[PDB]
Amino acid sequence: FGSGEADCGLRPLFEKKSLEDKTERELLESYIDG
Amino acid sequence: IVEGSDAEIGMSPWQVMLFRKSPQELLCGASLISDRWVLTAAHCLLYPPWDKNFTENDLLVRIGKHSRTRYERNIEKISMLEKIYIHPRYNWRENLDRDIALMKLKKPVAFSDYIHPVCLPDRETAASLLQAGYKGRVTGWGNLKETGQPSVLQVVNLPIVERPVCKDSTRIRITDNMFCAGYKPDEGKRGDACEGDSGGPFVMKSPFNNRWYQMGIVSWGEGCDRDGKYGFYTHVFRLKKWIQKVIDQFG
Amino acid sequence: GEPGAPIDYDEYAEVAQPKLYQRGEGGNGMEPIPEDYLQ
Ligand SMILES: *[C@@H]1O[C@H](CO)[C@@H](O)[C@H](O)[C@H]1NC(C)=O
Ligand code: NA
Repeated sequence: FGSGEADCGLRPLFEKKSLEDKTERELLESYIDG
Repeated sequence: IVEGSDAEIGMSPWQVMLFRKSPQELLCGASLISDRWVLTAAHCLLYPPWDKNFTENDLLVRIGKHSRTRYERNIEKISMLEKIYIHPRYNWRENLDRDIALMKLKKPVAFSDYIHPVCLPDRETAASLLQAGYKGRVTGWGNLKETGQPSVLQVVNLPIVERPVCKDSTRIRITDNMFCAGYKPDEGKRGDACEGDSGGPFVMKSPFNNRWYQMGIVSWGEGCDRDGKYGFYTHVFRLKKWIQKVIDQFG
Repeated sequence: GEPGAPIDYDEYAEVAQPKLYQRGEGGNGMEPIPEDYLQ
């Protein structure tokens, strides 16, 4: 048990379906030390 | 959650509601990290200033929930506690240092589209994500404002704040086991956690492997959504060594 | 862009107030769950 279970962090209704939620783009687009 | 929105179905499959058996009450948020290990804040089970001291038989965990109030049969599942593990160096007296606890379930929970664990960050993932300006996601059923309660789970995206700004924002001693998040007044946008959200997860999506990692636990604040004040979150990664000692010893 | 949290492990008058209800709000509107769970 390092980072957790083998399937952790991958949501059935989103990542496992290649669908994004409505605000997760905002999270990724903040990854810029500007 | 102040200035949040309604969660989408399955948007937060690791969200747990720590639930009091009698009287039937919402106790806290929590997070699913494995088939029988739930992460929460230590003050949800032990807070002497308010004479709070729950044992395993007092509490249940409701996983897969959306509604705050409705019993969501066939979608949510309810598990019982086998043991509670509060951090040995949890300090409630001054600044909720090491505000973290583990709860082992009596029987492993069955995963579904609404029940799924979150990852804990490795040294590489934590280092690249825990940077001021980077936004994480907070979820809970707590108050919608400081000055009432949502019908469904609430979500808000908040940025990590520079440690000097957190330190200057409050007279309370900050330690390295906590970080703070929220918008500055100059940034215009608003949002915060509030009473009822504590013990819930602060999570970040990794741009390396597309996984969600829990970086924080809703711990404390001075009011909710105040200009120049920020919510404080237990620093999960600093405590990850302890988290593992418990899951390897008593797993 | 600064690290809002140190990347190391915790090898081991004013009080912080946890974001925890204090006036029984956690019971408002709660629909009773099946009695089988309440034991
Ligand atoms: C909490 O309650 C238990 C009883 O199960 C007791 O043994 C423990 O010392 C208490 N801790 C406190 C009051 O800090
Ligand atoms: Na604020």
